[PDB]
Amino acid sequence: DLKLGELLLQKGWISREALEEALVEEEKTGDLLGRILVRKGLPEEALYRALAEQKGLEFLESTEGIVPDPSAALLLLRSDALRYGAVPIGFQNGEVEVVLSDPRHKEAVAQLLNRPARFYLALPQAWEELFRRAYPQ
Ligand SMILES: Nc1nc2c(ncn2[C@@H]2O[C@@H]3COP(=O)(O)O[C@H]4[C@@H](O)[C@H](n5cnc6c(=O)[nH]c(N)nc65)O[C@@H]4COP(=O)(O)O[C@H]3[C@H]2O)c(=O)[nH]1
Repeated sequence: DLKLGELLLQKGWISREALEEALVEEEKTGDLLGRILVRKGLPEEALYRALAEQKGLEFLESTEGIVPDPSAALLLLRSDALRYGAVPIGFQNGEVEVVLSDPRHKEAVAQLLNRPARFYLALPQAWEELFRRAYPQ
């Protein structure tokens, strides 16, 4: 398994000098690497695509075509969907389909769901739009 920086290098979306500059700053700041890379010019979608591939998630280019299944939304309390950044949207072959806001949460969510699941990753704005449609307040 590759680290995020190596992944982006392999995909040609950052240079080695950009990575080394980010990693030297990270050693001096503690900030998340992806956050530093984006601040320095990496497209945020480049970040999420690499983060998706790293955690074995399907990157969702859009959430606009998704009609959330109310049955699937019941599998998580709204407050949990929010804090875990997970939207269950439907079912496929006996697995629940779940759209995450942060790939670092995949394991915490998968353990909670305790059932076969298919995980997707969406950009922040797209995720929030999907969450509000799935969990009206
Ligand atoms: N939602 C979100 N998740 C993010 C972001 N940036 C990184 N991550 C994810 O969070 C984990 C922790 O990243 P880190 O704190 O910067 O800690 C990283 C970083 O300090 C460092 N390092 C990361 N990439 C490289 C690299 O390419 N070369 C070298 N020498 N060190 C690296 O290794 C540690 C673990 O790397 P990873 O396996 O890739 O594990 C990463 C990665 O899966 C972000 O901006 N948003």
